[PDB]
Amino acid sequence: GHMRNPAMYSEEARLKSFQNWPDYAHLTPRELASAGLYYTGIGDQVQCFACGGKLKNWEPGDRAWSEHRRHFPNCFFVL
Amino acid sequence: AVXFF
Ligand SMILES: [Zn+2]
Repeated sequence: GHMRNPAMYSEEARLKSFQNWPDYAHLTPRELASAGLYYTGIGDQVQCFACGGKLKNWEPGDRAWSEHRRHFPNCFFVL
Repeated sequence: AVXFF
């Protein structure tokens, strides 16, 4: 399948999307961007540049790579 | 985390 958002292929562009990322979310922009996730600007809601998979309600103890892979098995980025 | 659509 196709890369859903090529504008967010750069890990640096994913990091820059984390403006006003909330304190309660616990996971950092650095970890989320490294797992292919960028910020949508809403709550703690992130999206994968590769599969377009959407993730929210991050809890302390979550790992960005694990949640991404477990919920989106079709994703080429975390496969 | 939970997925959403
Ligand atoms: Zn993905």
